[PDB]
Amino acid sequence: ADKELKFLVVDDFSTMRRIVRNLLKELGFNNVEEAEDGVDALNKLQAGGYGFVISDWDMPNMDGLELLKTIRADGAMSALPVLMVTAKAKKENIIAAAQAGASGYVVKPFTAATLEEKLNKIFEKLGM
Ligand SMILES: [Mn+2]
Repeated sequence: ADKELKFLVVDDFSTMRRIVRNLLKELGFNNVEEAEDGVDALNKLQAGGYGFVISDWDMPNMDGLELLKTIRADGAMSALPVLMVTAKAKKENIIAAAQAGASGYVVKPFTAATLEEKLNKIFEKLGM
């Protein structure tokens, strides 16, 4: 929490976005915006200031893999961390996300304790 980061939480289910935002609040991260799919996420990211993305995978309009690829291709935002979120209903194409440079993976639903452990692993390995 003594880390100043603006998060973007992306999920097409409003209920899950709110859960994740509230978990972040429990961890002391109070600057957290939501987006409902990858297209919406672009509009947020282009406004600037974001430091970490937590993105669902399967979404209407633009999915999380396409979002990840678009971020990684961007000359300013190419290193933005992206934690990919998958659901138990379907195992996603992890090989493609690994190829594209996902920062990590987590299966929803999860608690704040799990999220914290995941975030800290990413902070440590990327050096932020
Ligand atoms: Mn989804």
